[PDB]
Amino acid sequence: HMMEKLKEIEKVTKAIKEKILNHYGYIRVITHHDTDGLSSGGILAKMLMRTNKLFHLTVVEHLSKEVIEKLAKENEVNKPLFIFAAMGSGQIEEIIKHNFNAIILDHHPPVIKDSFINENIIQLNPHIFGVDGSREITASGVCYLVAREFGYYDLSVLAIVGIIGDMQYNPLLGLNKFIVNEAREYRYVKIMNDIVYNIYDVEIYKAIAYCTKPYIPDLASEGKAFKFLKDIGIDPNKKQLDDTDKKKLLSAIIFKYPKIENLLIDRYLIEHKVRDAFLLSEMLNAVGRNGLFAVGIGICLEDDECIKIGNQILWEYKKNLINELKSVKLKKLNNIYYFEGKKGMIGIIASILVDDKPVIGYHIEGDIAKFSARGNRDLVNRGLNLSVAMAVAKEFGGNGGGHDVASGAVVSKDKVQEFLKRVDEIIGEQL
Amino acid sequence: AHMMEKLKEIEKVTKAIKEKILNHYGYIRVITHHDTDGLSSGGILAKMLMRTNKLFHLTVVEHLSKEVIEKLAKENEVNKPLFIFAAMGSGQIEEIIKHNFNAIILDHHPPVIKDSFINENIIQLNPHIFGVDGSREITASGVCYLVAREFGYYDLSVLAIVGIIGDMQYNPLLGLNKFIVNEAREYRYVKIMNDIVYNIYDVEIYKAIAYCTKPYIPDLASEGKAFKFLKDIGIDPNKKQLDDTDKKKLLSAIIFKYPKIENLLIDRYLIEHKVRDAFLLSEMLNAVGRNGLFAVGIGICLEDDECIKIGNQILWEYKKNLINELKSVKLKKLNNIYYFEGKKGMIGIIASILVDDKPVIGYHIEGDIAKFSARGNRDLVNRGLNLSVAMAVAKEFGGNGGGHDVASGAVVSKDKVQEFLKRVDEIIGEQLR
Ligand SMILES: Nc1ncnc2c1ncn2-c1cc(O)c(COP(=O)(O)Oc2cc(-n3cnc4c(N)ncnc43)oc2CO)o1
Repeated sequence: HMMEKLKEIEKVTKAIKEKILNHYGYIRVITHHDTDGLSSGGILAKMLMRTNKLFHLTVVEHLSKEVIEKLAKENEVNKPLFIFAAMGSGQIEEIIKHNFNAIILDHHPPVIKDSFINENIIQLNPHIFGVDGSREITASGVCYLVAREFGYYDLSVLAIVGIIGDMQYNPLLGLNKFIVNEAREYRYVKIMNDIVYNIYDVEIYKAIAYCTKPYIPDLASEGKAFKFLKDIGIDPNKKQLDDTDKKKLLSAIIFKYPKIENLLIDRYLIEHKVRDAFLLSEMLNAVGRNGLFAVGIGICLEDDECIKIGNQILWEYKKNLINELKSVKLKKLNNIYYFEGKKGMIGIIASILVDDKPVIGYHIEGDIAKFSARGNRDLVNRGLNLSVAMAVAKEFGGNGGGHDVASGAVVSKDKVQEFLKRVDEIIGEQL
Repeated sequence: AHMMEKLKEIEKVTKAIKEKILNHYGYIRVITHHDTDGLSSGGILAKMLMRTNKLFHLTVVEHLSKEVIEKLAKENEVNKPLFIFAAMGSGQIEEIIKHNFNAIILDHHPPVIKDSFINENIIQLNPHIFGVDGSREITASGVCYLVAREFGYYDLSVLAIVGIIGDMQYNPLLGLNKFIVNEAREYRYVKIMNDIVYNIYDVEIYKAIAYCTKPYIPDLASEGKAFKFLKDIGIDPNKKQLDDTDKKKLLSAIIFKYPKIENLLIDRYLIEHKVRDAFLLSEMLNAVGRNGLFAVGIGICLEDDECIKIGNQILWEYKKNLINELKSVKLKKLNNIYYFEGKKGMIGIIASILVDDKPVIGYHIEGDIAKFSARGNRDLVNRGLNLSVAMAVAKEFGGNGGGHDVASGAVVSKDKVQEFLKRVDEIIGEQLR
């Protein structure tokens, strides 16, 4: 039962609370640029301000050796307390080595399965308590568990954004279910079953044209969606589908595309200026993929100009993604598919294209190839573990890891094919 | 026309600052003061930087000492950040040059070096360089806002207004301050309304009166006295806003207790912020900053609900405590002045509040020397009061003193208190006759 696990986690969250309250030097917050990472940053920014802590937040694309070494040089002068969100558990040995005063809030599989690592380091990792970081909690939800020690229940809305951004909303399980229920109880969220296209608050033909959940290639243009809606007697220019319009749209799509799934979703209407948590999730993703880290934090903190930028960037991103999806050249090996793509689109396209087999996208940035591998729950249940599969990057001079269902890696740009074959081989066995 | 031509000269520097920020991709260090204007400045810069996609590290310092600067310079070796100094830097510019900071100084204090462009790495935006009086016509929050408006962030004008109130430049409203307020009104971020001061607090009026220190009316400075006073004149003491009939009845009666009833009327500024009253937001930022709650104050500027809740709590504790301190003062009278011994922290705050008809001089004895804070008001100054001259006479007694006509300080040996004050009292007597 999760309530028992939560009593055990509360021992770590109470200790983190005290470590934060009793620290009076610099505080450094390190997060990732994904929806969940940016949401974590927002939760922590609010929590720290409310507890009278000034802080310096840095967003990194990946917690590499090199980044850890650069951060470590800040320990010489005046040693900050470091708070790592969505990272640090895999890199724990480098963090012990540099002797950071650190709090690690991470849902990726842990290397050292201890909560209290030395005198200097606390690790809150749900896997340590048998909670699945791929299905039952996100980094934002770990951050929220700390925040709720101060009674900051309002920050639950950012955890919900993280649950959505990390694809842990269907089914809603574990601590994620607890968080949502706590938000509902404190009236920070209302839940409402609805069609996906209603979240966008734009003309429906555009909602349809640019939707990637589900992605319907035949309808993935303004002209084709407009015509589609015209043909079944929906006004394509309206911004919300009513009961009747929904009935007609669902029956028409399911007829023509009987495999399609998830047209109806449980919308989360949150206490935030961006009221639809699904839209906020997409917004944060888009800004994060555009390198607009501080804007993403501003959106979490409900700044009007940051939200205006977020809307603008969101729609540019979604249009660019449809274009990318149309031109991507998917290649088959034995157990996987892969593709070269643009930085910022690799992971999302891989998630969109997964059907029967893992998909791995990559992009070249200098002399190195960066990979995003995606599976699904079905594949993991049959034994997929991309964390282990992508780890084989070490044999080719690089490194990789992440979750069973989603992992990354880097290798030398000229070892692409070698790596992918070695991963293809590993994944074959796993399954 | 004249104001627009002034802004054209300032735009040369604000445009360069804008380019310097946009083009910097390393760490950004923001350093500001802990008073209302410093916290409001921090808030402006925080929004401006996030919107332009810059992460930053904000620090609040009470005073930019040589020591603080040398500590900051040790961050400089590992990283080399862009430093943005608010409400400080102009006075310390030699040290900042010495250490070769990459820096932007946004400061309304009198400049040591009267140049906007210092070298290749330092920009100083200081109103005095353009002939604008930083003590009357713009605050640090205003200087930050002049940068912000180069990005079109007119909404941040509301925090500039807060800084104007906080640094006591609201009455009269002059120069760039006046321009900022008119710009905010034109873009509908502020509404202006003449009103009574008690209406800014949105609490029961008897409590607003009880804890008011602008002005302090000792005969009304408790819940019991305020409640009774309002009951007597037929005002519901529990209502939260006085209407026009209420204000006439209040002002009619209160003049017998406090004759200078013009001090009870203000132009209220209702701003586009969760804390809609700018006078209240200014008091809230003051109380949190006095309590060391600097990050909370930044949060209030960012409209965080829990920080605002903390702010309201801290405000009202601070106000109650301040009334208790005022009630404890043992005010002594000479011929032309009042004086008191108080506590190190609050002598100047208390002296300023107590001023009514005559200058008030407070002092505390630290070790062997007595440190004094002398305050007057505009009416006294109009009648010839000049406290810098009066307080300077401390040199005759082995100490030294000076400052402004309306606000000055002095130090003398703790054994020469009576002799110093007798002299001060006599000088003031002559200035006023
Ligand atoms: N050791 C590990 N390596 C990769 N990911 C890991 C990991 N441990 C945990 N995760 C992890 C968490 C998480 O949620 C996922 C799904 O992550 P991802 O799809 O975003 O993957 C990534 C990672 C990178 N990347 C960029 N710079 C890198 C560098 N310098 N070194 C190694 N990877 C680098 O690039 C991509 C695609 O551009 O992986």
